[PDB]
Amino acid sequence: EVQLVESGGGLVQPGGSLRLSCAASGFNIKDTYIHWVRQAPGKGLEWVARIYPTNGYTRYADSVKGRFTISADTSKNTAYLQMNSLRAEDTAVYYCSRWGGDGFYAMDYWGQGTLVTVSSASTKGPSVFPLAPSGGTAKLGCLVKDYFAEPVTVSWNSGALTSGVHTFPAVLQSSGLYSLSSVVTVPSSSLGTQTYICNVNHKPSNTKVDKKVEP
Amino acid sequence: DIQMTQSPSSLSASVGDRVTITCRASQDVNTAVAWYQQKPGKAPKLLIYSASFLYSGVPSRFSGSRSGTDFTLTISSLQPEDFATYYCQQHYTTPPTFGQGTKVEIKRTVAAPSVDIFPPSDEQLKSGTASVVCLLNNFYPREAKVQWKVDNALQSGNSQESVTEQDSKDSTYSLSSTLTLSKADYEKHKVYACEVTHQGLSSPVTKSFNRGE
Repeated sequence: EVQLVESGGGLVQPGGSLRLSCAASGFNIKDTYIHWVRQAPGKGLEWVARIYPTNGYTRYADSVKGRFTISADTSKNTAYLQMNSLRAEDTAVYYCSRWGGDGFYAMDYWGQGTLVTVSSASTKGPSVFPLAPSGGTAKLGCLVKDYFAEPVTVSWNSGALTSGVHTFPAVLQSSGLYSLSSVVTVPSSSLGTQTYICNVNHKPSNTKVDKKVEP
Repeated sequence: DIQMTQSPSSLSASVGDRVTITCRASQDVNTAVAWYQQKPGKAPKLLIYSASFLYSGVPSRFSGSRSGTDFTLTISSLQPEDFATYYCQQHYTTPPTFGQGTKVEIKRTVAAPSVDIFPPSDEQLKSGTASVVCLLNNFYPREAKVQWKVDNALQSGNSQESVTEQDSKDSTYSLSSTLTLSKADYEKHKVYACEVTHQGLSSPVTKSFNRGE
C-alpha cells in the first residue's frame, strides 16, 4: 500500500530552523515528484515546493524561496523540507504528496501532515482534570488544560471507546496556552460497572496521562 | 502565475441536493485541473483528475466538467459525509495553484441542544483555578447563545466557546462553553448557571449547580 509518513513538525522560534521529513513506502520516490503543500490556520492550500528525486530538480513558491530547501534521499525513500528563518506566517500544517508519475497527473497520495508553530512562547505540558459525570443518559469528560503548542491526542479507554466521543477543537486562552475538553456520552446503567479513562498525549512535553473519570 | 478563482467560498445544502462548485482559471489550462476534498484536520483526498475523470474509489456522485477556462465540480446527490472543504488545483504550469476552497455545510432539520453543566474538578481547585464547563450537544443550526450567570449576575469576558465540526452522520453541532475563574473567585459565589437560547428551544434552558453540593 502506498504511504507517505511525515515527521519533524513542532515549535520553532521566529527566525529559527526546522527540518520536515516525508517517508514513503509502497513505491519509489525516484519514480515521481514529491511536493510540500501547507495550510495556514483556517486558510486554503498553498503549494510550497517540489522535487524530482532522480535528479534533485527543485521548484519553490516565491514566499519561501531562499529560506526553504527541498531535498530527497533515494536510499531511505524519504524527502525533506529544511526550513530556516521561519516567520509567524509560516505557521501551518505541512503535507507532502506525490505527483501522479503513474497515470493520473495529480496529487493522489498525501502524508497525514505535520503541524509547525512559529511562536516565541515555550512548550508546556497540560494538566488533565476529570469532568465529573453528575434514568435517561449521562455524559462525562476529561478537561485538558494550559498547554503549548498544539496538538494533543486524547483517546478513551486506551482507544476502545469511540462512539459518542466529542473532542473539541483546542481554543487559545488569554494566557497564551491552549485548553480543550473531550467528552463522551454513556448509558446510565454502565456507571460504576464500567470505568472510564482518557489517554491524553502531548508529545512535545512527553506528557502521557490517563485520568480515570468516575462519579 | 495562474490564479484559480473558486466560488462560492461556502454554501449550505440539504442531503440529496445537487451541488456545483466553480473554478475559473486566469489563463488557458487545457484539462490540467484537479479537484480535492479535505475533511477538517485531514489530508486532502483526490476526487477528480484531468478536469473530468473520476479517480478510482471516489463515489460516482462526484463529477468534473470543463467549459474553456471554467471548471465545475458537481455532487449530484449530497451525502452528510460530503461535508468538507473542496479545492480545485491547476497544474498546467508552475506553481500549481489552488482555488481558495469551498466549504460545504449540510443543511438539516432543527435539532435542539441537550445542555449539561460541569463543576470544576477537585484537582483543578488544588492547583488554584476553576473551570465550569457547559456542554450543548447535537444541535442544528450552529447559531446558539450560551449565557453564564453567577449568583444571577450576567458574566462577560471570562468564558470561551468551542464547536465541533459538523457530524458526518446527523449533521449536528456540539459546543462547550467554559467559564474560567480564579479559585478564590469561584469560592466567592454560590449559584452557577448556564442558559442557552437556540431555535429548537421554545424557552432558554438553564442548567445550574450549587457549589460544594
